[PDB]
Amino acid sequence: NDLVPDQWKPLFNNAQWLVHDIVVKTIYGGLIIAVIAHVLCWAWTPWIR
Amino acid sequence: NDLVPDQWKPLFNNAQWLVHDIVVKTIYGGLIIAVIAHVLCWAWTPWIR
Amino acid sequence: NDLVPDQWKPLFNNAQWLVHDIVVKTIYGGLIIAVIAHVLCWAWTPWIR
Amino acid sequence: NDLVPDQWKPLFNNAQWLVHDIVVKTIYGGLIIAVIAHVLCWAWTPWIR
Amino acid sequence: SPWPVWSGYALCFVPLAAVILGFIIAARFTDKQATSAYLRLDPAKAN
Amino acid sequence: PIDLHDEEYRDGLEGTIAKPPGHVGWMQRLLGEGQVGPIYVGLWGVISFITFFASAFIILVDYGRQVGWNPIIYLREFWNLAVYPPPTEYGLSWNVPWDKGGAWLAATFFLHISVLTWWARLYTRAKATGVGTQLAWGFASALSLYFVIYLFHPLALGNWSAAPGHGFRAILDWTNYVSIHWGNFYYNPFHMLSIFFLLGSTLLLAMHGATIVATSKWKSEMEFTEMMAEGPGTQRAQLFWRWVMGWNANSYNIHIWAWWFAAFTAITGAIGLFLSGTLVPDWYAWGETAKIVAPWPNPDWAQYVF
Amino acid sequence: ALPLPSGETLPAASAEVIPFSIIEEFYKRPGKTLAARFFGVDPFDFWIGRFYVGLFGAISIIGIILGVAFYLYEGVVNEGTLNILAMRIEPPPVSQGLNVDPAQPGFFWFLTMVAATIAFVGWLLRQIDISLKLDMGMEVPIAFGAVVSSWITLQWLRPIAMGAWGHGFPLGITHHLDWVSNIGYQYYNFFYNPFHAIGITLLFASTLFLHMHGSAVLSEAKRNISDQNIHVFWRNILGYSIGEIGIHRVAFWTGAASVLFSNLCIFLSGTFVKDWNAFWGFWDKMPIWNGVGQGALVA
Amino acid sequence: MNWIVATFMLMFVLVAFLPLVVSLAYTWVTNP
Amino acid sequence: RPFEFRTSVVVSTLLGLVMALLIHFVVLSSGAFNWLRA
Amino acid sequence: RPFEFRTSVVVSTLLGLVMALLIHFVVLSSGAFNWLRA
Amino acid sequence: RPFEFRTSVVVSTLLGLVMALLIHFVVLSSGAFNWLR
Amino acid sequence: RPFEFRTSVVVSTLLGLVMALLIHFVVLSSGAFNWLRA
Amino acid sequence: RPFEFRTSVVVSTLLGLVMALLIHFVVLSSGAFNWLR
Amino acid sequence: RPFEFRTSVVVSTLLGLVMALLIHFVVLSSGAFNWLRA
Amino acid sequence: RPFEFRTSVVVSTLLGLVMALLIHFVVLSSGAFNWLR
Amino acid sequence: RPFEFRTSVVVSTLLGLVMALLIHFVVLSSGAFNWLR
Amino acid sequence: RPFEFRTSVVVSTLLGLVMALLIHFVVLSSGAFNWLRA
Amino acid sequence: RPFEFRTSVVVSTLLGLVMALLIHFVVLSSGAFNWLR
Amino acid sequence: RPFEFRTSVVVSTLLGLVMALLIHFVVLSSGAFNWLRA
Amino acid sequence: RPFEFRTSVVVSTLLGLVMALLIHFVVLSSGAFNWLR
Amino acid sequence: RPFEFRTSVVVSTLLGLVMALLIHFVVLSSGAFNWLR
Amino acid sequence: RPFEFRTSVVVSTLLGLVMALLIHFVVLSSGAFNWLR
Ligand code: BCL
Ligand code: BCL
Ligand code: BCL
Ligand code: BCL
Ligand code: BCL
Ligand code: BCL
Ligand code: BCL
Ligand code: BCL
Ligand code: BCL
Ligand SMILES: CC(C)=CCC/C(C)=C/C=C/C(C)=C/C=C/C(C)=C/C=C/C=C(C)/C=C/C=C(C)/C=C/C1=C(C)C(=O)CCC1(C)C
Ligand SMILES: [Fe+3]
Repeated sequence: NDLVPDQWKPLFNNAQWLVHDIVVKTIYGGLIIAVIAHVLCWAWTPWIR
Repeated sequence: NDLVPDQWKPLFNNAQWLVHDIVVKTIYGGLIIAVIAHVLCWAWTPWIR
Repeated sequence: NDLVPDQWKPLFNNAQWLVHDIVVKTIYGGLIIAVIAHVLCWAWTPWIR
Repeated sequence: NDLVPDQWKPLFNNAQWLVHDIVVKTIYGGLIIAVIAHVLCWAWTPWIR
Repeated sequence: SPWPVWSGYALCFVPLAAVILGFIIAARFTDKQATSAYLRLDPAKAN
Repeated sequence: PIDLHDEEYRDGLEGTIAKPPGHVGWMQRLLGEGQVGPIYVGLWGVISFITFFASAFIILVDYGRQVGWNPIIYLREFWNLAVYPPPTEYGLSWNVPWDKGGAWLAATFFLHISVLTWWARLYTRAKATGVGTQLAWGFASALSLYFVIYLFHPLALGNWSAAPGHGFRAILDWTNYVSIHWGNFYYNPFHMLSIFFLLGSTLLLAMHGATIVATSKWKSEMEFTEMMAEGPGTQRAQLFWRWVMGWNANSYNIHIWAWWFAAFTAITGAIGLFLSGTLVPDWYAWGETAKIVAPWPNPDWAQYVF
Repeated sequence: ALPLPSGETLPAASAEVIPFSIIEEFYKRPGKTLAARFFGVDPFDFWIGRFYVGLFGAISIIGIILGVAFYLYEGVVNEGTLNILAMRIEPPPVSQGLNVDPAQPGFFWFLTMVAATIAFVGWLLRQIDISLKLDMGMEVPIAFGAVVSSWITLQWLRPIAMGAWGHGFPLGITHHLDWVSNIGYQYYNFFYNPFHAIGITLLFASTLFLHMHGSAVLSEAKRNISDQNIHVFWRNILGYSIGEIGIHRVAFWTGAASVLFSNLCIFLSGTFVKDWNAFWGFWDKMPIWNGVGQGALVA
Repeated sequence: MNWIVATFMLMFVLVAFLPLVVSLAYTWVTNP
Repeated sequence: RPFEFRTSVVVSTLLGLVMALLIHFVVLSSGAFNWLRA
Repeated sequence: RPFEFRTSVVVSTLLGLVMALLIHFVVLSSGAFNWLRA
Repeated sequence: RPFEFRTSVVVSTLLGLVMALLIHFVVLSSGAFNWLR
Repeated sequence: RPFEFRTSVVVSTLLGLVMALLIHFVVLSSGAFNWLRA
Repeated sequence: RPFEFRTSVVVSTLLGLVMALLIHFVVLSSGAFNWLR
Repeated sequence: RPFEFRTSVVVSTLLGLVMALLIHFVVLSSGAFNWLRA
Repeated sequence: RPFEFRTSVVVSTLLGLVMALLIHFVVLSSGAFNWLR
Repeated sequence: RPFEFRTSVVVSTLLGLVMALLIHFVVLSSGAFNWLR
Repeated sequence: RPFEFRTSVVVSTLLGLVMALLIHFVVLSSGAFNWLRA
Repeated sequence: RPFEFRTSVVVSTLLGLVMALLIHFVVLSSGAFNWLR
Repeated sequence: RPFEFRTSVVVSTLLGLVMALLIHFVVLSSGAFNWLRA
Repeated sequence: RPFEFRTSVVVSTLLGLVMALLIHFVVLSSGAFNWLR
Repeated sequence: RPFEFRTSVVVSTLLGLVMALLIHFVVLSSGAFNWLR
Repeated sequence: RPFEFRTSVVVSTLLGLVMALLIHFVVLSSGAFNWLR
């Protein structure tokens, strides 16, 4: 747990920190794409009315 | 439980405090978002009348 | 743990790095082919209208 | 793994390199024959139109 | 219309292939675990 | 850390009753054990007892009222008496006459409470005895089917009439009526999967029982000991099933196989029953559109006439 | 570390780590099959791979191959459907009777049904032989014989008793269900058949017993317990524990009994009974209550 | 209906019931 | 002493709850009070 | 002591949740309040 | 302590998810909002 | 720590995939978007 | 590490194959492209 | 001795009770005595 | 003694209660007394 | 003594409650008193 | 030797008997010879 | 000797019995002999 | 030796007999030769 | 070696025989050759 | 290594055979090529 | 002795009771004697 920060040392491991970073970046990209897709779909056909 | 406050030491662990704090912030954000969503839905179409 | 980079030593084995590289290259090629196929299909017949 | 290349020594045996070569040559021949068959079939009757 | 509907596709042919592959895989791994080497009583001494 | 003598011989609430065990004799001769033994009562089971018998009392009193309080006619028509849910009008309302579905709702509510408390009893006793809690999740998988039949399906359809009528003959009628209403469950894919798993479960039970009984001369029925080291009986069973069909298992995998057969049976049945009415109003028409229905132009119908 | 049969790796009884090869070699002991007693020698008394081939193994394999060939031929040829979920393999018409003619349609149904019967009986006899080579009991043959008798009732006894031979089931995937539905609704309320109800009860009890036994055995596999925890658990809930040897006996008996009662009800429904609603007309006329009611409560 | 053939087939079915009964009787006779 | 305080409390609470629920259900189904529906 | 705090908390919470669900369903299905299109 | 953090977290998450799905499906099936036609 | 990383990852991935499939099915079945031939 | 390489490869390959077959069959059955008559 | 006193008593009492109930029910259903409103 | 006092008391009480219930129900259902409408 | 106080109390309480509920139900169903409409 | 004499005898005799029975049955079922009123 | 005399006798006798029963059944089932009328 | 002689002989004999039976049955049922009453 | 000669021979022979039977049956079923009446 | 050579060979060969059979069957069933009548 | 006295008595009594009940019920149902109206 050398690379883990001081705050999250009791919770995280040196190996799990990297995978957590990967997952966080993936979710960030997915959220960006989801927002873009929702905006395009609303521009195409509104669903609330 | 070094980081745990004095009052809540017998009930919480050091690692559990951080997870509890994360859950508390998540619940507070969800509650704010839900209040906003309910206000917009009422402004759109009342369900009681 | 000799052909793996320093960052990914705790996560990767010296024999699985080669397989990972092969998989990454295959996924990249498949993505490029899929993008080209989608562009051609859209130019042929739009599916949204 | 005397006959195996240095890059692929950790992944391949000495008796598996030959079988891999046979499989690769068979797949290449299959790809060439499939390409020819697809070209003749398209020349006979298009399937997209 | 020589083809089935999409709901037919899913509801019929996804579970069927899933069941076939799952049965074959489970049988293979059950046999692997069964035929492995572990503690046993010697048949020559055991009667 | 667990004293079995205490867990079997305590007193009062959180204890046991019927403490002096009985003996039947013929069960000892035919099944190998005949101890009636004590039974636990721990506040998860008193609630089940009270609620189940409240429901039974309601149903039996309604049965009595339906025959004019005539005991002889009560014995006459016991097996064709039922307490049906409210009619199709006033779909999910509770303001119903007692003789027009009022008693059905109360009995069903108490039965739900009883089954949930029984699951709690099973879970708590499994925890308190030191064993795992697989039986609780199996019962959960059957309660899933039960709750789909009695609660979740009448909901999302809009009426209470989509549920059985609490009778010996009423469940058979419910099965027939539900089959006729929604086309034919012979063309329901989840009915097919449930039947596959059910018949597989029966087949596996028969095979396992016969296999263990055949090799019982070498003490093959002591599953707990064989999981530590194999014996001659287990070896003979493995060899037999390897030479018959070419593959076999050990004395630990077969139980996983059986558990998952039963669980899949319950889950697939629940899913099929729920999907039957809300999304596919006619199963035969769906099967025709899916190309899983055989053509049948020129029947020979003389088989089906008297 | 000693590997346990469950999968545990427990650091260190008379047990030891023995490969399966030694056990497989030790227990061969050729020369004790049923055919050896009759003819003095088994023509096929060897193993081909993991399987043991005997006199009846050859008969079973011949029947299997021939039946599969005939089934595919009736369904790919003479029907021209090319898919297996729309095939419809019918017996001869009821008008034809109990006789078979190659020219008339329905002959390959005869061929497939005969080949399947031969294969099933051969499999039963092979199971008997393998049981007899290992000095085991004959329990699995009893259960499988119950199943095979269920087959023979549906495909041989009922058509012969009814005498027209068009009364056997088509061998088609999703199409034998049509036969089941039509037969069940011809004798309306097949629920009200007593033996069908007993069979359904036994089937449901078998499934419940299998789930209970699997849960009970799996709940103690990898724990430090004294082997008597399961008995206390089963006496605290329901107030009775059957024991180790009773559960398998109950399983075998329930499994056999369900199929036995089912074949009984199908045969009885075929010939001796016509309507299962009229079967219960005797109940309300018994002279203990036939005079106690009025209006809708009469009878 | 020919009632002789039907009764014969019924007798065969009741014969098919027999092996389970024999197993039950064997289990009872042993384990005294 | 014949009974424990736990058993008495549990039995009394369960009996009261069941009786209240049953009485409320019967009164609602009778429809003799003009309550919760015309 | 008679009862543990754990058991009391569990029973109280479960009873409250069940009663809330039942009361909501009974009141809304009565068709006497005009909620979500009558 | 009477209850562990893990059990409370699990029960709260399951209850919240079930309630969200139930309320969404009830509102959609009521047909009183003009949502998704 | 109350929960391991593997449990969180597995639950999150399963929930996300199931929700995505369900939402696509519910949106595309409504026939209110004119996608892929109406 | 939390997950091993073989599990990731197996899950990814299975998901890809299933989605590809399902998408081709849905598109073919929709009859909105003029593909294969 | 071939039988115990307890079994004889039990069998005799059960047979007597069942026979008495059966005879009373048959006579009531016969409608041949003008008893309990014909 | 062939029987205990407990068994005799139990059997007698159950038989008496069942018989009383049966007789009251028969008399009420016969409708020959003008009791309870 | 043949019977203990606990068993007698339990049996008496159950019998009394069952009889009272049965009598109220029969009286309500008879419709001869003008009670609850 | 690969096969024993008695095994060959058993196999040959059984195959011949089965084939003879099959051929008589098929010829009779064909109904092309006027045998036993056929 | 390749075959014991006892085994040959038993096999021949059983084969003869089965053949006699089968031939009687087939001849009596035929249309020429209607089960001896 | 990859295979034993007896296994080869047995497999060949079974395959040949099955093929002959299948071919005779197919040709007889096709009715394209006028053999055994057309 | 990964695969034995015997396994390869068995698999190849079974595949070839099954393929030959399937192709003959399909060609016969199609009815595009005027073969065997 | 994660996967042995034999497993890869088996998986690839089976997948290729299954896909080839499925594609041939689909193309024949489409009736869009004028092949086999 | 091949059979016990107890089994003989049990079988005989059961057979006698069953026969008597059957004969009375059959004679009653025949309607041949004018017994009980
Ligand atoms: C609309 C008018 C309706 C009606 C509709 C309802 C409905 C609907 C409900 C009640 C409920 C109740 N009704 Mg009212 N009720 C009516 C008439 C009556 C009459 C009467 C005329 O005699 C009576 C005596 C009652 C009596 C009662 C009580 C039993 C109860 C409210 C008090 C209570 O228990 O608080 C004690 C309650 C609590 C301590 C709960 C506290 C819960 C906390 C605040 C959390 C709530 C959940 C929330 C989602 C949490 C979010 C955060 C997450 C946890 C992270 N009602 C009429 C017919 N009534 C409610 C109830 O609780 O029933 C069991 C209920 O649901
Ligand atoms: C109905 C109107 C629109 C439309 C509206 C939208 C909108 C709006 C959105 C999408 C989104 C998506 N759409 Mg859509 N969509 C349309 C038509 C389509 C069609 C089609 C054939 O017509 C397709 C194929 C898709 C496909 C997709 C996906 C690319 C995407 C959701 C991915 C997902 O599952 O994330 C969830 C997946 C996961 C949680 C799993 C991730 C797993 C990763 C990738 C791999 C892990 C491997 C590793 C080993 C795992 C470890 C753990 C294991 C347990 C061991 N759309 C129509 C035309 N679509 C969404 C999007 O953009 O998302 C970014 C979105 O918000
Ligand atoms: C009304 C005319 C009816 C008829 C109506 C009845 C009825 C009704 C009954 C009989 C019964 C009998 N009938 Mg008559 N019977 C008819 C015609 C016949 C004919 C005939 C050829 O015609 C014959 C042979 C018989 C023969 C018989 C006997 C089998 C039997 C009476 C003897 C007996 O067992 O005493 C031995 C009987 C006893 C020892 C009983 C002792 C019971 C004790 C005294 C307790 C009584 C209850 C008391 C309240 C207990 C209180 C204390 C508490 C327990 C603490 N009946 C006609 C058709 N018959 C009775 C019987 O017992 O059937 C089994 C019976 O109930
Ligand atoms: C109205 C006229 C009706 C009729 C209505 C009834 C009814 C109704 C009943 C009887 C009962 C009986 N009937 Mg009458 N009966 C009729 C005609 C007959 C004829 C006939 C040939 O015509 C006969 C032979 C009988 C014979 C009999 C007996 C078997 C019995 C009464 C004696 C008994 O058992 O005492 C012994 C009885 C006791 C010792 C009872 C003691 C009860 C104790 C005191 C408890 C009482 C309850 C009290 C509330 C307890 C309170 C405290 C709590 C316990 C804490 N009836 C006609 C048709 N009969 C009663 C019976 O018990 O049948 C089994 C009965 O219920
Ligand atoms: C039909 C005309 C009248 C009518 C006529 C009568 C008459 C007449 C009487 C009653 C009586 C009663 N009526 Mg009314 N009644 C009517 C309408 C009603 C309505 C209603 C909703 O309309 C209700 C709720 C009631 C309610 C009641 C009860 C208060 C009472 C019966 C109590 C009981 O069960 O005792 C039986 C109960 C028990 C045996 C259990 C006691 C339990 C104790 C109290 C608690 C502790 C238990 C202990 C801990 C257990 C220990 C052992 C355990 C095993 C551990 N009536 C109408 C209006 N009603 C009776 C009465 O006055 O009773 C006093 C009565 O005689
Ligand atoms: C009537 C015309 C029919 C037809 C009817 C048949 C029939 C009928 C049969 C064949 C068989 C065969 N057919 Mg042709 N066949 C037709 C058209 C064709 C066409 C074609 C392109 O049109 C082809 C390629 C074939 C090809 C073939 C071969 C696969 C095979 C013959 C050679 C063989 O196996 O030798 C090798 C054969 C042997 C080595 C056999 C040796 C047998 C030994 C000598 C024993 C003989 C039996 C004797 C009773 C034993 C007594 C023992 C006692 C102890 C004394 N047929 C047409 C449609 N064909 C035969 C076959 O074997 O099928 C499997 C067969 O039965
Ligand atoms: C009539 C024209 C039909 C057609 C009818 C058939 C039929 C019918 C068959 C084939 C078969 C095949 N077809 Mg073609 N086929 C057509 C069009 C095609 C097209 C195309 C794109 O148009 C292609 C690519 C093919 C390709 C193929 C091959 C896959 C295969 C032949 C080679 C092979 O694998 O040999 C490998 C096979 C061998 C090496 C076998 C060797 C067997 C030895 C010689 C023994 C034979 C039996 C022996 C005599 C028995 C007795 C032994 C005793 C000891 C005496 N066909 C058209 C539609 N095709 C044949 C095949 O074998 O498929 C698997 C086959 O049966
Ligand atoms: C007629 C026009 C049809 C069509 C008909 C077919 C058919 C039919 C098939 C394919 C197959 C394929 N098609 Mg195409 N296909 C069409 C349009 C397309 C389109 C498109 C976007 O339009 C695409 C992307 C593809 C793509 C593809 C690939 C997925 C695949 C060939 C690749 C491969 O694995 O080669 C590599 C191929 C090999 C390595 C095979 C090697 C086989 C070896 C040589 C053995 C052959 C048998 C021989 C008898 C053996 C004898 C010796 C014994 C074994 C000892 N097709 C149209 C709609 N296509 C083929 C395929 O392989 O599917 C899996 C296939 O069967
Ligand atoms: C009315 C004329 C009817 C008819 C009506 C009946 C009726 C009704 C009955 C018989 C019975 C019998 N009939 Mg007749 N029967 C007819 C014509 C015939 C013909 C004929 C060829 O015509 C024959 C051969 C018979 C022959 C027979 C016998 C098999 C049998 C009587 C003897 C016996 O076995 O006693 C053996 C039996 C005993 C010795 C039993 C003794 C029982 C003792 C006496 C106790 C009885 C109960 C008593 C209440 C106990 C009290 C004390 C308490 C226990 C403490 N019947 C015609 C058609 N028959 C009776 C019988 O029992 O059949 C089995 C019977 O019930
Ligand atoms: C239709 C009608 C009429 C209905 C009747 C109306 C009724 C009866 C309504 C009842 C409503 C109720 C009872 C609603 C309840 C809502 C709840 C409990 C929500 C819980 C949210 C829980 C939340 C957000 C929990 C989040 C948990 C998180 C973020 C966990 C995070 C984590 C934890 C803790 C870890 O370990 C490690 C991983 C990670 C860090 C991600
Ligand atoms: Fe077991």
